Amino acid sequence: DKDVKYYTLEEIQKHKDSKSTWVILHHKVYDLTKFLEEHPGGEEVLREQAGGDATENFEDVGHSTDARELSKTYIIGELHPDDRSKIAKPSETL
Ligand code: HEM
Repeated sequence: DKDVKYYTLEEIQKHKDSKSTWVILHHKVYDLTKFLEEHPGGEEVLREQAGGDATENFEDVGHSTDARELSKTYIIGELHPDDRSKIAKPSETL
């Protein structure tokens, strides 16, 4: 796809603080900071795995599919292709 913006981990690593907490899931990054007081799970959970792969931490609670679609709302961009291939692959790979 075009237009969309591709972010890298090296960058996200920056916004790894409460002020700006990001999380990568399903080879896709989203805005957690905005979904800090929206997540029916809490904040610590997110922070716990802020600016880092939370595939397991995500699939652990087998996030409902409705979430995979809800995320769209709180979308931010995509995760660099060279980044995803940096840690095998966050959630699935095929
Ligand atoms: C790394 C990040 C995340 C972690 C670690 C996480 C963890 C969890 C956990 C453990 C639950 C259960 C309640 C709790 O103890 O918190 C839960 C539920 C839920 N989470 Fe997350 N979550 C994350 C990100 C997200 C995101 C981005 C969304 C939305 C896009 C989301 C949407 C939901 C919803 C809707 C529920 C209720 C599950 C149900 O469908 O029954 N979560 N989450």
